[PDB]
Amino acid sequence: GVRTSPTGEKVTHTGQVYDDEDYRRVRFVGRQKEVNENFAIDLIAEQPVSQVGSRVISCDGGGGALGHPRVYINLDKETKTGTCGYCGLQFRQQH
Amino acid sequence: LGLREIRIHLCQRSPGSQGVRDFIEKRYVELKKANPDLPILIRECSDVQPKLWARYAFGQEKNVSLNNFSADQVTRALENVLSS
Amino acid sequence: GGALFVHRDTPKNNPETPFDFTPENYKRIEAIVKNYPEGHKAAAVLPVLDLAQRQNGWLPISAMNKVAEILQVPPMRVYEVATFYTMYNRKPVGKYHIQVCTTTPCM
Amino acid sequence: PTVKPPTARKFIWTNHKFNLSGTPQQYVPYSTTRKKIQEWVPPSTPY
Amino acid sequence: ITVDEKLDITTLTGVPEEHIKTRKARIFVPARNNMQSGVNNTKKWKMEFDTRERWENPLMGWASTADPLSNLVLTFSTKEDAIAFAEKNGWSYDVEERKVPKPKSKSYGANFSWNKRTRVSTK
Amino acid sequence: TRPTVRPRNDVAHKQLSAFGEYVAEILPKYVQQVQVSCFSELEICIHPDGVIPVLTFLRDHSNAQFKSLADLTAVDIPTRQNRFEIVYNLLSLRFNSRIRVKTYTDELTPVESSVSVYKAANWYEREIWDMFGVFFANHPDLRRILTDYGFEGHPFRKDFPLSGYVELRYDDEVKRVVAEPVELAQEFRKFDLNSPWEAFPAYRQPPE
Amino acid sequence: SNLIEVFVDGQSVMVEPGTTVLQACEKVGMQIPRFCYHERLSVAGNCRMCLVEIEKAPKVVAACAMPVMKGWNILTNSEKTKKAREGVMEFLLANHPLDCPICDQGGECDLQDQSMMFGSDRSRFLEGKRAVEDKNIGPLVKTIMTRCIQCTRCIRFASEIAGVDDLGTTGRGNDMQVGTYIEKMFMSELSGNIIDICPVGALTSKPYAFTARPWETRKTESIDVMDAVGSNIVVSTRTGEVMRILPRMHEDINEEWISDKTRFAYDGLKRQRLTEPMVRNEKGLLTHTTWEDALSRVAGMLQSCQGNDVAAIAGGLVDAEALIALKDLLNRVDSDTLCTEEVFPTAGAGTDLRSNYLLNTTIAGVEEADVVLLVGTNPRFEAPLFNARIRKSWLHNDLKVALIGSPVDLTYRYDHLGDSPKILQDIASGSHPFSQVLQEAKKPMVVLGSSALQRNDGAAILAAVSNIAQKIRTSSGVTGDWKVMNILHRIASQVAALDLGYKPGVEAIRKNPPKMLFLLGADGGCVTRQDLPKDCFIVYQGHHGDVGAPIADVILPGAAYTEKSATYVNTEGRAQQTKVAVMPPGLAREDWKIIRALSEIAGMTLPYDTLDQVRNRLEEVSPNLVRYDDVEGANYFQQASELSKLVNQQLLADPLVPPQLTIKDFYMTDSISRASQTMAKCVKAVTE
Amino acid sequence: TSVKPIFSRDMNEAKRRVRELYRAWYREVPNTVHLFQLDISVKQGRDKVREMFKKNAHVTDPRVVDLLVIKGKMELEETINVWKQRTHVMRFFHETEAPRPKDFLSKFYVGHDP
Amino acid sequence: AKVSPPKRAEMKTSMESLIHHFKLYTEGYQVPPGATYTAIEAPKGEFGVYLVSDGSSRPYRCKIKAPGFAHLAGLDKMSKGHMLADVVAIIGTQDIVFGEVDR
Amino acid sequence: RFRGEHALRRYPSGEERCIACKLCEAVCPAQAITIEAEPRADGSRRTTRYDIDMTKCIYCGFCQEACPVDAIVEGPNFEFSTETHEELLYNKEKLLNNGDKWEAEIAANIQADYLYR
Ligand code: SF4
Ligand code: SF4
Ligand code: SF4
Ligand code: SF4
Ligand code: FES
Ligand SMILES: [Zn+2]
Repeated sequence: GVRTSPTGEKVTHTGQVYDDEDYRRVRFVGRQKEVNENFAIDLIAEQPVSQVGSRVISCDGGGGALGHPRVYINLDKETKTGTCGYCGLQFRQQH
Repeated sequence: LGLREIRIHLCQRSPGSQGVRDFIEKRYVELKKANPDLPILIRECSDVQPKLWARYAFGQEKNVSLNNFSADQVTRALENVLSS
Repeated sequence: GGALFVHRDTPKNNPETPFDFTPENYKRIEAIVKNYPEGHKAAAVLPVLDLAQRQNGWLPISAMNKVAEILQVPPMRVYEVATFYTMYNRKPVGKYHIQVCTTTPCM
Repeated sequence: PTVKPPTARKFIWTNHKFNLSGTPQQYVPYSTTRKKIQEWVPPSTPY
Repeated sequence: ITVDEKLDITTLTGVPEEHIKTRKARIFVPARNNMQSGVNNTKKWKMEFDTRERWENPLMGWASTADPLSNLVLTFSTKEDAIAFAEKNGWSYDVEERKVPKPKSKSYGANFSWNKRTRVSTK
Repeated sequence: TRPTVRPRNDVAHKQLSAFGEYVAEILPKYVQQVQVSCFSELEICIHPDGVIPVLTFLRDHSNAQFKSLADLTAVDIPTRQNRFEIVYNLLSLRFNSRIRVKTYTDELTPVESSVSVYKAANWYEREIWDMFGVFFANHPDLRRILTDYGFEGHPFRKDFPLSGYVELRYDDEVKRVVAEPVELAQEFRKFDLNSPWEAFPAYRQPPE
Repeated sequence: SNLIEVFVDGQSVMVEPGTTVLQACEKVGMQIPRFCYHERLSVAGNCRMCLVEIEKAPKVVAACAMPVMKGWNILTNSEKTKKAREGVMEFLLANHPLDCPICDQGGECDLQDQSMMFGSDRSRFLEGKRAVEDKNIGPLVKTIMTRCIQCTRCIRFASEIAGVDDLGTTGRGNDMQVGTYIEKMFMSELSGNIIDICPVGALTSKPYAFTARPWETRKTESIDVMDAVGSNIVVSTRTGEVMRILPRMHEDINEEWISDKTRFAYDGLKRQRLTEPMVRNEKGLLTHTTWEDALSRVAGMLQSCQGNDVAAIAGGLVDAEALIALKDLLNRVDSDTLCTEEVFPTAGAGTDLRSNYLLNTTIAGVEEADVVLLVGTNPRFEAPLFNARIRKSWLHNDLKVALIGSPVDLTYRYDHLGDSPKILQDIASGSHPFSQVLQEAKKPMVVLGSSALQRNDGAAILAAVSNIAQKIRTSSGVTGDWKVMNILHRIASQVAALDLGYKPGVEAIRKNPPKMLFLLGADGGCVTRQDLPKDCFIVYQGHHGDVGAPIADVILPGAAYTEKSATYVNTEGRAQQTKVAVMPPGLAREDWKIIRALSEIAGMTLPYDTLDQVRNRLEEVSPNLVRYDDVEGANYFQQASELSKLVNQQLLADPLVPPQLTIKDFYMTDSISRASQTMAKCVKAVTE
Repeated sequence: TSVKPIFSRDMNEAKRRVRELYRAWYREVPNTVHLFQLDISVKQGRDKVREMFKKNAHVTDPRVVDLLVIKGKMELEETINVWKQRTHVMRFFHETEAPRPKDFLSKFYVGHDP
Repeated sequence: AKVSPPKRAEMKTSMESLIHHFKLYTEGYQVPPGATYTAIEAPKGEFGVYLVSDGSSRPYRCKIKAPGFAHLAGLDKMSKGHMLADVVAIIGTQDIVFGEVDR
Repeated sequence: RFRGEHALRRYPSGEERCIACKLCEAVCPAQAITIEAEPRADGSRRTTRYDIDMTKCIYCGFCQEACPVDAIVEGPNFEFSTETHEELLYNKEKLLNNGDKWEAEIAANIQADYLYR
């Protein structure tokens, strides 16, 4: 159920939508314009905010040897959610 | 008349350079006091053949060589171009 | 670092928070500054800021900026000195500050 | 697969449809990103 | 051998098409990428060419050209070899002069000096 | 240095040094520089004359044989007063050794007919002509190997870009394959992979 | 004689008494791996990667700050050294994040380079890896401080060169954060340059962001606009776009530094750009059309129109070439009313005699200057780089700087002589304030900014300043061959422009209303359809015109500087040529070729088709403009002095002000900047 | 300046050999154009031959001249035989090269700095 | 670690392994300058590459040696004495691949 | 370890595992890849246009080794025979949808062989 152009094109998770003037749109006549129906960003806000009672924590991003490499993120500032640079799934220190 | 502008080119060190430099030193200031509007102009090193230019009348121009001429010869030359 | 008692920043709450020296205390600060050769006068940042923590149990950032003003030095040096040394507490404490040596033959 | 099951993730296709070559359903490649230089426009008000 | 001593400038017509007339060639010593500090990229003269237009391919948008000579680079030891290969190989050139760091005097003690205006705050 | 490193032998080093030195003693005319790679492969530099005499020697003399020519090649180096290094690489059958013979030429100066020693040089020389353009005096034949008949420009030399100056295609106009100035769909993206810092301190040259 | 023999690997080299170790090894080709040391920044012992062994000496010495006595033998590859380097590299890599995939400098950062080419191949120390709270600073500088190696570069730069003094370190041991303690925004001219100095990915470019990657991009030599310093930049291009622009080392100008506005203007390079020629249809709207159709329309009106009633005025950013082209086109018609946007007073023959016409003492001389006063201007903003070298001199070799005409904020704490041209006039008189220092000065300098000269007092102020240079230079002021009087500029094109004979000021147009007007990148509102009477038929030729394009009767989308390979002139007279980065968007032909085509359709043809012939006649105007990155000193200052003393113009009472004040006027000025959303973002970030 | 000249010491014998070569071509133009069944008139083909000679006419160094002659006798040595199909012999002619505007305001009108 | 990439377990979790990974892919290991000729026994006979390395990441000039490029040049003499129907077998007998010969 | 077609992968709770770090493009021996990465709304970085020419692609496996996070992996499935030279060029989008079509497949392979790499 992606946001749909006035033409009927389905814009993408980086909006590529062609303009009514552009001739190139004709290449979609009779054949489907393919886009992944499941956006990425929409699954980031899907995730809960993990909380740790420690000060500084790790993310393997899904377990050892499969995932992104280790990085320790600093949760010191609690007025924002410290985010992993690979996954994007937030962390906080509980109160 | 007709002269729109007059151009000169010298160099820093060479015989023609010293000659027409002397010309500019003594003669120039009064030459410009004579005619305010004609935009005579001066530039820097052209290694040899310092010469000069004069532009006027729908782009028409004339090209004379100043190579190692006396400040006298330069004087009567520019007075020739200006006079016309 | 990962292991720390408290971080070092000013997040909030004391931009303008009032701090003023006492006139006799200005006399004192003048006496201190007289102990350094002229052309420097920045050497007094540490003793004067000491004094600030002395009359006010803990120094707000307005005290740091204020000392920087008194000595006409760039404040970042004042913050720097305030953080680098142990004596200065940048957060309020009680009237009595208890300190024990846990390291070595005391340990 | 039944004795050792798949991980059953949520975003995987539940169809796995055929082979799209030919037919009105077919993959057509095309440019991504967004325009380039954002051409200027004149004002609609004369003078 | 009958060496047959001969004097003329060497030119070559046994090489590619009319690009020789139009394009000017560039000689330089590439200045260090500033966002790194180190000189080993430098020390070797290079030759690259006047660039030419590139467009967005309507199917994809990769850049594309007719500029067969676009991507060449030729490393030379000394400028005399650059002008030599340019002359000999037949197409016009333009030279840029080499530049170097200017010798400096840094005395650590000058950080702390008594009356001199230079003094390092924070060090 | 024991693990992970190739163990190097000084036996072959001393031997090959002795042999190259020997060649230098016996052929003062043509010999210029005789060096030994620290991985022990003897390499001899030769003025672009004695190729025929030097190789006639290295095929005979009974204290060296080199009955087999390994490979003939060349390297296009600008920056040099002579662009090319004609590299003769020989195989000693009797002694278990290989030595290299380097000679040079510019574009116009030919190298003369190495065929008369080694038959194997027959095609290597032609391939060099077509792909480089070093002319070979009184070769029994000269033709094109590895390139099109109507093709031109001696591709391997760095003056010649990666792609050509032409392409092929077909169109119902002329009912024949034609040529058009090269046009790429993709630019051939260029990369600068050369990092600073001189990873290797030994090979450095004196700055001036 | 004041030279010292010191061995390197047994190879002697003669060096100066007190050059450092690292320099002594530079001389023979050794580059000792390093971090905190930098050519423009004072020495510190922080990085510790510079360690090198000297034989006979038990301890390893740091090559950065160690002076060289006689007879040191410096062994670079001695085992002890290599072990030291492996050690230091290991301790650095101890606490570092793994950001190389996400990190922006991955193709560059010196930890990777020196890590491979020096340090050990395998790490140790499992439990560890401290982290640091990241700190937002500016809109320009994206900041991740976890990657910081705490090498003190950014500090020393901000302090000494930038002069802001707002960066420092707070902490001990593992925990030391480098940056503002109060979370204040740090923004200044030259501030952006800090992202080049940070050796690791700790600091990086916010707008350049994640877009590109070093090995993929094709570097291209180029020059700068928007500043009369003739700054010297290298555009980083990727597959037909401009990713970012890097300062490169030039010794007389920029050093390695660059202005900020330049650095971040590339975003404004492409926003509103004009890709099509446009013609106003009788309906009352401006639409586009075939290129040669518009050329035929303008060609027509120019055919039927002649006499002084036709005009052209250029300004802002234009090459020398197209200035020649238009010059010989309208000269090829009838007469020249041709002008520029600035008013440069011509009474005492300012147009010629380039001695008074530009800044004749190149910046390599300001480091040899002693006493420099300053008439009204804001060098902090106008020509920022120039201010940078001012602070460099003032820093190292002592100076006394006097400012005249307005209190402003400069980093280096100038003397303020007050505000009045009467003060200047009274400096020409023997009145007490200052003016004895000048008599006592060895090599002085006086700089007149063109902006404060734009006032109707221009010839008067210039006259008084020339009087200053007279009373100095005549008797005890001249120390030999040397120059004093000079002027610096804002808009980059004007110097070559007036070198070509253009009459500065818009005055001529206001005197003689044209029936045709040509515009090359002129957004100055001094000329309006309001001024030009009735039916104007004015032609705007430029790139992404915001101003005057709404007034434009005809559009000729001339190319910008990164596209055309053009010629520019810094305020000192160094001719510098730009080179092509990416060919222009849409149609957008080069300027002088547009004027050329216009000529060939006109009943008069310019005598050339090609850039080489172009630059040939360019030499036939002035010879200097074909000599590149080479400045040559002029002469004949005195003659211009007596030409100045000839006319009397009273000095108005209005106290001057630099048109730029504080930081808010630094960005959106210069009319390419008004494109970039970046400059808008930093502006409204400062206004908060 | 030393040299090892190839087949000729001076430009004289060079001019001689190129005269020879042009004789050969002017011999074998009809036999080829009839041989691969080209559509060109012999006159036209010959004119393109002499054109291709005239293109290089400005050369001086007889080393270069002699080398070019080697090129010529080489290509002619391929056309005298069948080794080259109808394709390339036509490829000397340019039918499918679109006409390139050589006049300025047409070039400017399109090519944007060719 | 600087010649060949580390395995992923060491790649992750360890810094220097990561760096040498990243650079060893982007730039690739640098090879000191030198000229080598190596020869092995390949099923078509002696095969070899002559490497020429500027001190750099990339190679510079490397000409392989195709045994077929030699053996093929021998058909002139070898086939001189037998009619074409066995010139078939003359070509096919010496192991040859026209993908290797050309290069 | 077999090498099929070029599926992109994502984390559990799919993040578009690709970081944009350009490596897979940098080691491509056919040079055929394209990556242009604009930081998106969240501030994290992904790719705008990630492309492949399966024509040019030699099916090395290098882009499978170089990816630090194992974003791109050579698929098990060889499913091909397109009717046009157009259809063999892949957008980031087609590679995603290829990744969604089978993962637990690729998850089984990677989970099997990651001990070897
Ligand atoms: S700062 Fe350097 S070593 Fe650290 S992640 Fe960035 S590129 Fe890698
Ligand atoms: S922020 Fe960068 S320049 Fe400053 S100390 Fe850290 S690593 Fe050095
Ligand atoms: S397998 Fe294909 S995409 Fe991957 S590196 Fe090789 S050619 Fe490039
Ligand atoms: S190597 Fe992996 S994370 Fe990096 S750009 Fe390629 S697919 Fe994306
Ligand atoms: S340069 Fe000597 S410590 Fe960094
Ligand atoms: Zn994560």
